[PDB]
Amino acid sequence: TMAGAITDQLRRYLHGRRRAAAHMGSDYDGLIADLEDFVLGGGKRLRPLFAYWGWHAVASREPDPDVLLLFSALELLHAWALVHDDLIDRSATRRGRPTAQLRYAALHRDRDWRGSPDQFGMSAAILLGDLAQVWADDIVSKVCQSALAPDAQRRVHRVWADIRNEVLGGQYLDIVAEASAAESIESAMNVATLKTACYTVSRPLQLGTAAAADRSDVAAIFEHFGADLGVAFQLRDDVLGVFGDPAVTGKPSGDDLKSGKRTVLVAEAVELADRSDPLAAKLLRTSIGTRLTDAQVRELRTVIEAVGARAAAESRIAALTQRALATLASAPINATAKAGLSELAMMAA
Amino acid sequence: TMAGAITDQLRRYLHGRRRAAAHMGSDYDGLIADLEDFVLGGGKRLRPLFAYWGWHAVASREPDPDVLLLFSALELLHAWALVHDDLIDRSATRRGRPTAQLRYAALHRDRDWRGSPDQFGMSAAILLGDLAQVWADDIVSKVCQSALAPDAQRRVHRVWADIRNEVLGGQYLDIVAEASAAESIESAMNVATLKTACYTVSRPLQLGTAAAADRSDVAAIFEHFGADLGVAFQLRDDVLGVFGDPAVTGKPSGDDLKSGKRTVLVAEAVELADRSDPLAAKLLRTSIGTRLTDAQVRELRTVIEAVGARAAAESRIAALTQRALATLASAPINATAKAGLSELAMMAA
Ligand SMILES: [Mg+2]
Repeated sequence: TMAGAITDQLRRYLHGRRRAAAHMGSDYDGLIADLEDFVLGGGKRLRPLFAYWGWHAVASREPDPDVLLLFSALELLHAWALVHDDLIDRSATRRGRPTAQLRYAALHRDRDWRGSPDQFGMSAAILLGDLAQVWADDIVSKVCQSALAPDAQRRVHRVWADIRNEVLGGQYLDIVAEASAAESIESAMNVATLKTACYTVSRPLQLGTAAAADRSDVAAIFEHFGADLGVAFQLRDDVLGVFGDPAVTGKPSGDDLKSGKRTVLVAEAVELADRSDPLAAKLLRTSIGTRLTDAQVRELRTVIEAVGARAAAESRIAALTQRALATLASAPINATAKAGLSELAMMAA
Repeated sequence: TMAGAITDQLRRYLHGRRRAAAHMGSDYDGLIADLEDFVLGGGKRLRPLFAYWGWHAVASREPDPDVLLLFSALELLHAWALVHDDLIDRSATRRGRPTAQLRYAALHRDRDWRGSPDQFGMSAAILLGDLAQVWADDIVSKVCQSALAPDAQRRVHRVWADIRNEVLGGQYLDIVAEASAAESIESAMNVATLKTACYTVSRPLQLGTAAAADRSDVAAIFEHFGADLGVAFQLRDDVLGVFGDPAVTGKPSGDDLKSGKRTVLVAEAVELADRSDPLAAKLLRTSIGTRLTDAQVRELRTVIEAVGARAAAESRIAALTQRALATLASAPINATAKAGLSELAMMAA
């Protein structure tokens, strides 16, 4: 499959960088090995696949192996995003396994090392995320020099600068929204647009289009396609974060309410409750982002259901997915890319 | 001066990126403004100046303004290193001014925001350092495509990949050495070579040489030059970190011992004490990295001086600086670069 060919390019790149850095000792080599296990650990490779279909949409032939490596840089970049995300969220586990700060703090305590184990774990986690960022970037620099004409080089860099600027802005806007208790739907839609629409769908699509051809028409359509599908992805995640199966999602029931996320679903519930039951709106406003018992959480989830927020989210997802498919159907791109992107928009739900 | 022209290129670059990111709101704009304030806050511009003399050594003409912007990328990269360093060290101030995590925790309290102000400060500081890194790299990508021939592009990327790989390895090796109580002079020499020799002198020099010409002979000589002068810089800092006047250094008296650093000075003191005062060696071994009173610190400083570690460090600094100037005198480079590098090696030492 295409995800495996993209992943194999990344495995060979990481293996080469690791070997070339072996003179720095076995401790740094162990950190690189940790990065290999996290990045290559397995997944759908959603963002590199969006880059492929963006290339397929405006290209005739298949990309060179080095261009597949360019698409894989989005996977290495995502490791940077997730590792620093786990520090910002103070998450203990990811996919059932301990986060980086916990793995290195436990290593500190197993070795009977001195100083604070938790300080070492956070410091090592910062550096682990930093390494993924500089190496994901080094891929783009290396592939641009070796496999791309200078015009494709300039188009690729401008997408690469935007996607890293937008995911950093999205991260900061999110912690500001949670700290300031931003209630509005517009605030949550802004974060979802930067974090999910731009970072996961639109900009990956434009990376493959930029590497293939000078098609500003298609890049603008993919931005409109990603703005609808990306928000649909976020709302699905928000619904699952409140009402989903914990054994499936990996997070407890009502986790978003537990953690105090400022989702569109939450913002929509406060707005609907303002019109239907002001006392339910006051319950939501004073409970979100606080330490909630299991009973308080079940009550908040039911109130979100009672005022129609979940039903409103489901129709949002249906409408956005339908328009995104309509934008895809009438796009001046190869029909084979229209099939794979409708496939991917469904395989990724 | 040359530092001002380099700084002006960075200020104009940062102003452009800030304006182009204005659509992301006033909160993210305040983070970028804080980045401008920190990077442009003032300094020697030591690392961009090393890059200039590396260019001057093998070039005929002066660099174009865009190449000065390439040299300024080292200053933006240094903000990434310092911001994340302040998090790794849990430092509260830097040169008398609060660190990033403290500035953003104060913003959180000023706004009466929700959650932990210190957790917000650490998260914002992580993102701030991440932003400096991606924008420092966006400079290198932008200048390479627009102002450099493809061969110079490839030489510049190789140095850019090495300097960020080596400062990350030096950071991890340092926290591992402190946590594992690495006593050897070799371990401290390895960290000082990566953190100071490579990162501050050698690689910046090679960045300017790479941007100017294909001179493998000069790049290898600057590596030998930086390996001596860079360690001499660190040994001077280590002596000042233990014996320096707080009015001159700006740091407390005996700060390195208070902070528990694994310096060559401390490593050499343990080795010298093993020969002359074995019980003083045990006092050093069991006190470095612990909570020390002001009397314990004064006691350790006197022991370090008594066993001759301070005098050994002074002769190391003298020998390394003398050999570095001898390597500079016999280098196949322009004599004007030989003068500026001897002057630059003096203004810093
Ligand atoms: Mg680049």
